[PDB]
Amino acid sequence: QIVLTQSPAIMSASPGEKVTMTCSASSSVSYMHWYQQKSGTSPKRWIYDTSKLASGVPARFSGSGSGTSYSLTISSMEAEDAATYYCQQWSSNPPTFGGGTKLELKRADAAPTVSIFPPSSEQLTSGGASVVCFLNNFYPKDINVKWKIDGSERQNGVLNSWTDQDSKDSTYSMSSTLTLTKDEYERHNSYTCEATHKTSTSPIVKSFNRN
Amino acid sequence: VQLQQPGAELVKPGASVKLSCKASGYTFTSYWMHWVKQRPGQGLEWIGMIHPHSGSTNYNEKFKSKATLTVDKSSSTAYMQLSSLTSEDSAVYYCARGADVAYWGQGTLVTVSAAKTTPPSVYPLAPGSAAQTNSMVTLGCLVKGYFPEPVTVTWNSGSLSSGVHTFPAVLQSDLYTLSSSVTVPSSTWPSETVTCNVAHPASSTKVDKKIVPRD
Repeated sequence: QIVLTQSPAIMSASPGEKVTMTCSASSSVSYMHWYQQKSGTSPKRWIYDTSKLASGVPARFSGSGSGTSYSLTISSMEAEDAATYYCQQWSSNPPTFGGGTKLELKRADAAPTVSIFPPSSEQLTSGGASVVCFLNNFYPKDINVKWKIDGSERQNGVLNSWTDQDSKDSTYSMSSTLTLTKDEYERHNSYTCEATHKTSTSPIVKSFNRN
Repeated sequence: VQLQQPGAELVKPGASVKLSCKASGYTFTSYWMHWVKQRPGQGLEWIGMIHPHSGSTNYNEKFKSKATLTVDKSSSTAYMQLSSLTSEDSAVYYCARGADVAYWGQGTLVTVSAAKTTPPSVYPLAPGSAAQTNSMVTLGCLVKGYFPEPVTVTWNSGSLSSGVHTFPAVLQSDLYTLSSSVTVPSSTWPSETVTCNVAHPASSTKVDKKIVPRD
């Protein structure tokens, strides 16, 4: 009952700039609430009663909230403000939580260094053999990571992982993998991988053919 | 005082489980307590609530069966619990209080899977001899074939400062797997001691496993 929804799912924004996201309901709703998770650890008491701020909230914030569609608005942006946010709803008989907006800093478009590492000694004494692309510290988020065994654009078998907003490096990194046996890898050759970034829509890649 | 709930929790599917939530020897039987589902990368699901004076429960429809709530007026604790669960029930749950307010608990992770305590398959990572043309070449420890989180990595121990990007576990086939990477100058590793202290507090292995090229 009463489903709530976040405006931009994700959102990149540089410091300074003003920004605003939105909740938008299935109903007329009294107060409205917002919480702010920062990945891994449970959300904090953030915005309540439509515009009342929990102490320790910086004032950069402002709760707009119109009967049925409500905004959340940041004036100037800081680093701290980097996080992810939701909207509560006291006033349905079963209380519901919003979509989840995610924030991140606009950074100077950076390309990614792409390291690839053929299967280790041991793995071969174990058959089911595997190969890693290691694409590091790059921005923005857009990334058509793809592999290509013998130029064949391999769909399945892939395992992606991705850290976010390197607290220090302020950018991402994403170790994808790939697997078979000894067999059907002896199989194809040209065991290579390519990603595609926002900057360098002229595609960059690290390849492999050994033997 | 801010809420408390225990370590981490793990399950065999189609089974039950008792999850705690302790509070102060006062403020206790007065405060409306809820529970919330979050499944890594999930939004938020309100399960029922329960009152400590009365002990009145109120499950959210789409859980009424699976879940049940209760309390112990004495122990200043409120045990919600759940039975017969899926690799999909597998999530993190927290209780909380507060009028307009909130002040949550540190949450609790729960894992619905089928194997048990696997020590990991620990392979290292060296390039096709400067096949990655850079003045500083990249390096990695792969930690495949495991199931009891969490796994910890340190490179030549906690010797290594930066460019030490470590990845999150990608569970699959009921088996956790994750891959870390370091980067260093074509001055460094070529001819220097670089172990990686891969480790496990389940199996208790310090599989401290060194790295050089040549395959």
